[PDB]
Amino acid sequence: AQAVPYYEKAIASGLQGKDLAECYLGLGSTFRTLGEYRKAEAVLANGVKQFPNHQALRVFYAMVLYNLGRYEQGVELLLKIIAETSDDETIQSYKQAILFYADKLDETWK
Amino acid sequence: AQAVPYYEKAIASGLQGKDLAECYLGLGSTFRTLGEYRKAEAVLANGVKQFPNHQALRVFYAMVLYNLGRYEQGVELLLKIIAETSDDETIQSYKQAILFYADKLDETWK
Repeated sequence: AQAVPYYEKAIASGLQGKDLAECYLGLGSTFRTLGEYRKAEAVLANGVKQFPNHQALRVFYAMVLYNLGRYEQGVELLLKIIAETSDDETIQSYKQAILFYADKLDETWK
Repeated sequence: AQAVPYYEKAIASGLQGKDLAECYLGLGSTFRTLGEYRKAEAVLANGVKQFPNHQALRVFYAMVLYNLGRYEQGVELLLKIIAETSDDETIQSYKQAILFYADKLDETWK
């Protein structure tokens, strides 16, 4: 994508709720798919910071975290997203378990 | 958990839909939390094989995949679960993107 300038300019301009959120996500993804994982991380962190309730941005941040090799943090985040937003009866039955294990994946009982 | 025998015996006995699914998940988690990731993987693979529509089991398989260091496969699976089951408007707007990037996370454009 030659889309970085598009999204840059778009952001460098009055922009709000959906509108701006989507340009951060857009830019982030473009950077990530360009292989510019650090640049992607900066942009997407900024989006999550500004639109903490925008789940798609968290999903994309997770994808970056993967590419950067921050596996634990990425899996944590995807599990938290699943727990907080899943339709599925079975997942909601285990919601508390999922949320609990999410920041403790490396832990084990004796 | 001293729960392995509980779940073993339970499974080694007539058992169906919810009933059995939950014992596989149960056993798997117990094994995983015990640090017996290979044992956890076997059990949970079996559950996903038998109850392919049971999303919780896929989440737990993902957690194991993480512990085994099969990060790509685990993140793929969590992204597929999010894409297939999320309430959130924003995530459903990007559903196709998420599903697309899920088995291609290491790829980049030139």
